[PDB]
Amino acid sequence: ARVKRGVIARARHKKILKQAKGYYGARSRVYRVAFQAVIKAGQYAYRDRRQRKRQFRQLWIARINAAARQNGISYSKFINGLKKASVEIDRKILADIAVFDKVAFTALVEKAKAALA
Amino acid sequence: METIAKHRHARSSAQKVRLVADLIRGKKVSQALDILTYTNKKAAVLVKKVLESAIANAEHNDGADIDDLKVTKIFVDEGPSMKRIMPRAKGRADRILKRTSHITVVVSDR
Amino acid sequence: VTGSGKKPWRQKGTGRARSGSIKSPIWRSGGVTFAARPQDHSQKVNKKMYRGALKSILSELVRQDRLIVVEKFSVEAPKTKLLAQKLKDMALEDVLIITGELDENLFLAARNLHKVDVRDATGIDPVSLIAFDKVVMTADAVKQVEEMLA
Amino acid sequence: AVQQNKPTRSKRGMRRSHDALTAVTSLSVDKTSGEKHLRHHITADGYYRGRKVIAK
Amino acid sequence: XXXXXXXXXXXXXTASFV
Amino acid sequence: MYAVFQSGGKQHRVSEGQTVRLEKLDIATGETVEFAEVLMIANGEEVKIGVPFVDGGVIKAEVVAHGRGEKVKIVKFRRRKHYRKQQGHRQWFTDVKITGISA
Amino acid sequence: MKTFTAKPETVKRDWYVVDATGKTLGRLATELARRLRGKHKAEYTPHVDTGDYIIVLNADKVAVTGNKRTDKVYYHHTGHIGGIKQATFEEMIARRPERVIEIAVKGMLPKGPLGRAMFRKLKVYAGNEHNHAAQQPQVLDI
Amino acid sequence: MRLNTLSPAEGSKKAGKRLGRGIGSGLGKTGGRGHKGQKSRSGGGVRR
RNA sequence: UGUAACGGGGCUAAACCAUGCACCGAAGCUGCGGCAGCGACGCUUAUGCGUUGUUGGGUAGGGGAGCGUUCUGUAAGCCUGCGAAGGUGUGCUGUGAGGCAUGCUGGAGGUAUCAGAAGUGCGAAUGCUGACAUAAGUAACGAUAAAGCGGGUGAAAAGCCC
RNA sequence: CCCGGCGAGGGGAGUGAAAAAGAACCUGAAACCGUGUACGUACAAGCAGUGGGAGCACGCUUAGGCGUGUGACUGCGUACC
Ligand SMILES: [Mg+2]
Ligand SMILES: [Mg+2]
Ligand SMILES: [Mg+2]
Ligand SMILES: [Mg+2]
Ligand SMILES: [Mg+2]
Ligand SMILES: [Mg+2]
Ligand SMILES: [Mg+2]
Ligand SMILES: [Mg+2]
Ligand SMILES: [Mg+2]
Ligand SMILES: [Mg+2]
Ligand SMILES: [Mg+2]
Ligand SMILES: [Mg+2]
Ligand SMILES: [Mg+2]
Ligand SMILES: [Mg+2]
Ligand SMILES: [Mg+2]
Ligand SMILES: [Mg+2]
Ligand SMILES: [Mg+2]
Ligand SMILES: [Mg+2]
Ligand SMILES: [Mg+2]
Ligand SMILES: [Mg+2]
Ligand SMILES: [Mg+2]
Ligand SMILES: [Mg+2]
Ligand SMILES: [Mg+2]
Ligand SMILES: [Mg+2]
Ligand SMILES: [Mg+2]
Ligand SMILES: [Mg+2]
Ligand SMILES: [Mg+2]
Ligand SMILES: [Mg+2]
Ligand SMILES: [Mg+2]
Ligand SMILES: [Mg+2]
Repeated sequence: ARVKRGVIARARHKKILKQAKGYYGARSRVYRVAFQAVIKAGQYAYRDRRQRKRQFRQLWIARINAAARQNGISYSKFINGLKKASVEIDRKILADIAVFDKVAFTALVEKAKAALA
Repeated sequence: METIAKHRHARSSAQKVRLVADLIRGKKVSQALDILTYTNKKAAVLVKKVLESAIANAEHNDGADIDDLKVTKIFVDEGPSMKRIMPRAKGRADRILKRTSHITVVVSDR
Repeated sequence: VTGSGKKPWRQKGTGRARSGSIKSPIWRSGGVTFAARPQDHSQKVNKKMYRGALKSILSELVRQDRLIVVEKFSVEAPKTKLLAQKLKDMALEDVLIITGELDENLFLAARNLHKVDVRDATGIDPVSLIAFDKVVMTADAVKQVEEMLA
Repeated sequence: AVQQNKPTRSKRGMRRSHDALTAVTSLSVDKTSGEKHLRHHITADGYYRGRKVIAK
Repeated sequence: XXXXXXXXXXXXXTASFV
Repeated sequence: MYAVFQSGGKQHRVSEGQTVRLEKLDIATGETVEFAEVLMIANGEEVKIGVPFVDGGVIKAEVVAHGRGEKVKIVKFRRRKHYRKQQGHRQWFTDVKITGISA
Repeated sequence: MKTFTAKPETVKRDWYVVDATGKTLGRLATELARRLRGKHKAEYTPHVDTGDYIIVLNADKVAVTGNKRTDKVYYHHTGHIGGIKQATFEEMIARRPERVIEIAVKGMLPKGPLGRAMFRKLKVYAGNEHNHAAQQPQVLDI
Repeated sequence: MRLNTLSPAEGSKKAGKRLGRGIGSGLGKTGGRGHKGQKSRSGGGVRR
């Protein structure tokens, strides 16, 4: 029973091109390049769902460091004081507190300094 | 009211016509006939005839007096291309693709 | 495939893919790779397998009360109207009628009714027994059917 | 010499950005018949700078 | 309106022996 | 005012009336949930940095909805090694609204 | 809760003036590069320029340790064959003083549009006077 | 019981191994024949 | 071919040696969810239950379970001119192949469920056929014997007629 | 009927359920080539994407903010067979 693959093959091609929208040149018009582009994009997405965490954590560590050095202490010493003082605040928050409510972040500095002393 | 005119299977490639078509986009009709008249291309003659045809359409079939009219679109699309054969050298043959175009002129006094 | 066995062009020297025959399945209007031949799809069933399935079907028909046994089933004339009147009295629309011996009156009456089929006792088949909504078989047909199934 | 990769439509359109023709900026009006013509050229009726030069 | 195609091909070049 | 609490292995800084998205809780959609593990309560100028877990910390929240987040496609493919793999994932979430912070 | 991001429109940039007399070149350049990036601010964002404008006075009196005055060599290529050129530390400080701090600083920032954007935020003067009194720069002790 | 409600017994009909029909299939692009041996050639393989 | 024997800058410590106490640093580990495989249990077990313990990189290759396309019975049924198939969008949905529904074009088919049979799934083979690009408005327009003008016809004449 | 060369072609009118069936006539996809609109682009280096992300445009909501298009800038990243 001769089967014509036109309908199903067309559906497969069209589905791939839908995820390739916005790509430059032939990457959004031609199936051969679009197919390679979408699969390659999936590789990037898998790898970067871990790299996102990395880059984010990095950025935070930088803002907390700037605020701590603005208060007269280094990041490495600042973290040690919180650990000695049984404080479990996380990095993402501390960076948010450092930028949005500086008085509470300043209050944190004395507790860390006191535990170190 | 928008009135359209077409010249299909015009004996000129779309690439050559587009140079003239981009010259007259957005201009007054009276200016457009002047530029096309003193434009040294045969493709200018084809577009001028279609523009003149569109003016006669706007004037007679549809309403519109004169002056106020102005060209708003002049998109020119490709047309079916005949495929002749030109013998080359050492037996080689080539597919001479004589191309054609579709001149369209849309004018609205708005 | 009708055509010549000539090589379309020499093997090496031209700037195109190697070709060997105009009838290649890759080529347009070429041959079919695994072309079909006249086939015989009939399978073998053991006599016991056929009889075992028939007994299973008949037992299930009794269980769901789709089997009706009557003493006689006949029509005086070969008239479709007469048969239609008889089935309406018995409240039957989609029915298979099995008789002990073939009756010309019943066979002619049922020929133009697609919902009813008339068969002889030794002419039953598994597909018809399942296809029809209800099956009506006469009492005398039970005697031959029982002894041919043992 | 021959191409190693196919140039794109972007590059083709970008390259043709200098092929555009330039229109005549303005015509001149004959002082007698009043028709428009190319500068330093005779009119279609045979006038030039207000004087008939061609009898027809 | 009856165009066609034809190709025979020819073979020649230099030497590659060193 | 605002407070910081840890719920699902992660910490969130929330204020009264805010809607915050958390990991899925096994609580019916119309119900009240109590978070007694409050880490830090800030009242604008005076804070209570729990060391750890402020003693008088009570977070009052109202469960709003349960749902699945945006679809994420996992694509694994090793080039030239005749290997490929694709997979979808939707993460369950619970949306709660903070109704009261009491110290 | 999305992480805070500095807005380039609403970022506040301040003006500082730094005197480079007698300070070690690399140790001084690090503080400028740090402050040009904005690493000293809690609103620091890697893709946003949050740094400050820095004016450097007395660029000709910067000091280096060891024998680096005569042994450290600055190479550059003109792109033409044989166009390799070199200048010693003293000679550049004489001919074109400012050219020693800026190259070190430009090489000390990230490479890209922001690194070039931070670089522009550096006004280096060989002498002791600057023409930016309208910005009221604040003295910064390196 | 109807002719469109009948099923085979479990495990009485196993599927095939139509090869070279996709990376996912598991038998694609070589059909279980390995790489360029006698068994991979059309009509290839040694006699009994 | 250019510094080119710190990645670069720069460094007299921002080097080296010896002690410490910090921090950063992976898809490792731990948290908090989800899916799946497997093992002996508690009740109950073709089903399944706070199960629990533990496992889930992968070529050749082996095993298992599925999705979708044409066509056969179910089906003189079902859906459909109050709009079929196909086409083109959008939304929703499943672990995946996919599915559902809708706006629009299109105009008449289509077809549940579960069974069966296959010319059952394409990106590659200097694959085949057709269509369309690219180079490209580039080369070339076929002997360097040579053309010029007036008038005519014509919508239009360097090329036609005189 | 009108433009045009007593053309080609087209615009009306009319036929027809439909010319979104006009004889290059069912449907009419894709490559490819255009016109319009929104955003981005002339100090800027690389498989051209991905994660983050301002600004702009636009659709809902009522200021909870979401959605769509685009995407400066940034981390990481050298097609497939
Ligand atoms: Mg990590
Ligand atoms: Mg010849
Ligand atoms: Mg054939
Ligand atoms: Mg027999
Ligand atoms: Mg395998
Ligand atoms: Mg094998
Ligand atoms: Mg081998
Ligand atoms: Mg091989
Ligand atoms: Mg082998
Ligand atoms: Mg788990
Ligand atoms: Mg595995
Ligand atoms: Mg096939
Ligand atoms: Mg194909
Ligand atoms: Mg392949
Ligand atoms: Mg070749
Ligand atoms: Mg191919
Ligand atoms: Mg054809
Ligand atoms: Mg030319
Ligand atoms: Mg060229
Ligand atoms: Mg040339
Ligand atoms: Mg030439
Ligand atoms: Mg000639
Ligand atoms: Mg003449
Ligand atoms: Mg002519
Ligand atoms: Mg029809
Ligand atoms: Mg520069
Ligand atoms: Mg610019
Ligand atoms: Mg470039
Ligand atoms: Mg890299
Ligand atoms: Mg890179």
